[PDB]
Amino acid sequence: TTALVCDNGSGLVKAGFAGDDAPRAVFPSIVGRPRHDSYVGDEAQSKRGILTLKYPIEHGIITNWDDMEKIWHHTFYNELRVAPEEHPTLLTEAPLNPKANREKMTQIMFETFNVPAMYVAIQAVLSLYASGRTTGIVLDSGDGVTHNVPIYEGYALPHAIMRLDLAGRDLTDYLMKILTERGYSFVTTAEREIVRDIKEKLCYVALDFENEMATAASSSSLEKSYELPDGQVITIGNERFRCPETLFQPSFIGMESAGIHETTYNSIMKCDIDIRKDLYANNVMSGGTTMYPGIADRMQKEITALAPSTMKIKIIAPPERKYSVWIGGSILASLSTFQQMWITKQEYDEAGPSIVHRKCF
Amino acid sequence: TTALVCDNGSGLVKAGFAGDDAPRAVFPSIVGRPRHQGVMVVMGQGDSYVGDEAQSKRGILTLKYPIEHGIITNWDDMEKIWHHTFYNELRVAPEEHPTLLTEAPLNPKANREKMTQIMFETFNVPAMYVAIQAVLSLYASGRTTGIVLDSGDGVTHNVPIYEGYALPHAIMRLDLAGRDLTDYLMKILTERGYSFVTTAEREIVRDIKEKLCYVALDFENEMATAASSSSLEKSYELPDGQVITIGNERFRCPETLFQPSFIGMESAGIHETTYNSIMKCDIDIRKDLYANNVMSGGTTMYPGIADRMQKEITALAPSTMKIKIIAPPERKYSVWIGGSILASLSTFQQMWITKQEYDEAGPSIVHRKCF
Ligand SMILES: Nc1ncnc2c1ncn2[C@@H]1O[C@H](COP(=O)(O)OP(=O)(O)OP(=O)(O)O)[C@@H](O)[C@H]1O
Ligand SMILES: Nc1ncnc2c1ncn2[C@@H]1O[C@H](COP(=O)(O)OP(=O)(O)OP(=O)(O)O)[C@@H](O)[C@H]1O
Ligand SMILES: C/C1=C/C(=O)O[C@@H]2C[C@@H](CC[C@H](C)/C=C\C=C\CC1)O[C@@](O)([C@@H]1CSC(=O)N1)C2
Ligand SMILES: C/C1=C/C(=O)O[C@@H]2C[C@@H](CC[C@H](C)/C=C\C=C\CC1)O[C@@](O)([C@@H]1CSC(=O)N1)C2
Ligand SMILES: [Ca+2]
Ligand SMILES: [Ca+2]
Ligand SMILES: [Ca+2]
Ligand SMILES: [Ca+2]
Ligand SMILES: [Cl-]
Ligand SMILES: [Cl-]
Ligand SMILES: [Cl-]
Repeated sequence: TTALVCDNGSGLVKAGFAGDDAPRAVFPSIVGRPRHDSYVGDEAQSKRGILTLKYPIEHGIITNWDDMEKIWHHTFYNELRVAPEEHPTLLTEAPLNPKANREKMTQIMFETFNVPAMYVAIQAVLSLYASGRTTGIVLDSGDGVTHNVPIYEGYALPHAIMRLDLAGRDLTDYLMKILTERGYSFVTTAEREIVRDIKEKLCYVALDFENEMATAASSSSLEKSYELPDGQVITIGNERFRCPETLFQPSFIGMESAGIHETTYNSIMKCDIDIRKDLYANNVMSGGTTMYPGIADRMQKEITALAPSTMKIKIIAPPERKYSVWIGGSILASLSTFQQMWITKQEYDEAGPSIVHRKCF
Repeated sequence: TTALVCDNGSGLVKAGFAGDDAPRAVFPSIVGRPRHQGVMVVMGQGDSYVGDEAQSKRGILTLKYPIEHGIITNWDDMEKIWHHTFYNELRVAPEEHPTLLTEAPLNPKANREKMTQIMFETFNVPAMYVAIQAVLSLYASGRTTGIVLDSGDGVTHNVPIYEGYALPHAIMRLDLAGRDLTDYLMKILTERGYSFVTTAEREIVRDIKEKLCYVALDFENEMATAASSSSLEKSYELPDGQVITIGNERFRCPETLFQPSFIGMESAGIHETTYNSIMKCDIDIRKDLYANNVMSGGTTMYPGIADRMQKEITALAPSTMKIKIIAPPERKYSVWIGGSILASLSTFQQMWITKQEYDEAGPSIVHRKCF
């Protein structure tokens, strides 16, 4: 009688029962095995010394099915302590998940997990119903990828979704490399995890990258100190923003592509002139990486400089945009009319994978 | 490239091209099969006739309707109809156009499947979609929430739709429609000393029905005026050349939509069922339902029937509530129009159930629509 909501992402797996204000279980989307029968989640973490951690979900898409099965096995039985052949499951996916991909996912749930019924929703679309809209422009910047999904009354326009392969994780590797030069150690997978913390605690986006990269020399009351688990301390400079900035200047990491602000545009324009007014009016921030302070107003500015002088622009960055996707998953699956949207195990048996394709949401 | 919108009804088939304000083709849903001939010899099988082709030689051929009360009971004859609809009426190649098919509220899934299976197998349509008549009659009136009244020739469904979705449990199906009303006006005419009984005579009473008949507000306030004055009718010149006049009978006929007692039935009246529906719904929305009532169907074409409802229900529902009766002038084809609109829209491209899909999934796929 109680459905499940499992938002598996390149970095974190967000699980929980529908109708709950937040994901109950939240663990790393990793899977370890003897460095040469297989550990997973927060457990695998504590055995890094003798393991070889692999993220199954790569850039939002599933690339290692054998390990995903284990993540889901662990997600049901260990993390949630529940019976899969007893609960309707809602799984999220990434914009443009290749048909084949999704077809597989559906099969595994039935064939190998016996889900009574299930459904697959688009991460992006969900964050939107979580913000409270059916039409808009979503920005999903997490660990794996960063997408911009434009949605007209519930339907995301595939012809205009932009995929920026830089995100949260990538930002850490950069935060690292800019701390080796300002004199400091850091370089192993284990250490990588501490950068991720500084990156999550200090770093912030700035309005004027230059009127802030100048204050660097002058004052100094713009930075702070970080007490690492080693007891040793560190002082951080311009890095506090020369890091998230990348999101806007994918040059510091080489990359190539346009900044998140630009693509957010380069997408809106790939849409039909009619909806545009609403798409600029409803810009939704979603995903962990969209947490750096100032990223809100920064975007705000940076794009109104692309947009027509005659057009309202509203950036929406909800406080819980960290678990945004999950929430909408929860909400949606608790909705009355969704009931008839699930895909029964029976319907599966007769029709097969494919059926999981036409949805509506 | 251009979608086909075919509305299959108990008595008439409305088929046309998307984007048109009216169905190009409208023929009767029947098939003629030269009397008896249920033995060997006289070989050749005599073949069958469909549509207008039929009638015009009916004398020596028995007619059967494939759609009974809105549901398809004879696939064989139906196929034929569809064939005729594409090649002989619309004059097109079913393999080149996507088709939108209408169904009756609560159409048996088995059917929908058979229906979808036949369209893809015996016709090779590039893609199709099945819509619920009522819903379309609603989309065409310009709403996504309200209660629709579909009184056609073989059925009078009463469907409550909210935001584009029909509410199953809250649907009333009244096995009483136009065809019935005809048989009746035909009975009370031999009560005023007359004839008419051959299937060919039925067709004229139907003409007499659609021409004079009307629905008076208060029944026993007009019936009186019947015995009093006489300025309540007129006369009609049939082929016979002769002439007939019908007092009382003009309204005493459609009054069955309200007083099913008149022919037995024993089912509450259309005005009643309409209530019993709004009731079975969720109290939170009954408000939005009473203001969005929609008349749709050939039988909803009587003059005055509009206001007879305005009255007949206000009397049954909470005084504290504005009621609205929306009876568009086209309700005669409304079902189609809605579908025509539908088929001709961007957001719909997704909705079509392409063959490629049917090819890998089968009938079972024509169930996930959400409109
Ligand atoms: N408060 C914060 N400030 C900045 N970055 C944060 C914060 N909290 C989490 N993050 C970052 O956002 C990234 C994570 O997001 P999310 O939880 O959005 O990823 P997923 O959903 O796990 O992955 P994907 O987005 O690739 O599908 C993390 O890798 C982390 O570096
Ligand atoms: N102007 C009119 N006045 C009265 N009755 C009419 C009028 N026009 C049509 N009808 C009656 O309504 C019936 C037709 O409706 P419709 O076109 O509603 O039927 P269908 O769609 O053919 O059948 P069904 O809806 O029962 O499945 C006709 O067969 C006729 O008896
Ligand atoms: C609180 C937390 C959050 C999180 O998002 O973890 C994800 C998952 C994690 C898996 C690998 C590590 C060793 C194992 C366990 C980590 C546990 C908890 C870490 O790899 C990330 O760290 C990467 C690396 S660098 C970055 O930017 N993302 C993001
Ligand atoms: C103008 C017209 C309208 C119509 O709706 O016809 C439909 C179809 C028709 C088919 C049978 C007849 C003999 C053959 C051809 C008729 C052609 C046109 C008839 O049988 C109905 O008449 C019956 C009889 S009485 C009634 O209520 N339905 C409804
Ligand atoms: Ca995510
Ligand atoms: Ca947890
Ligand atoms: Ca779409
Ligand atoms: Ca009809
Ligand atoms: Cl990596
Ligand atoms: Cl708001
Ligand atoms: Cl009959």
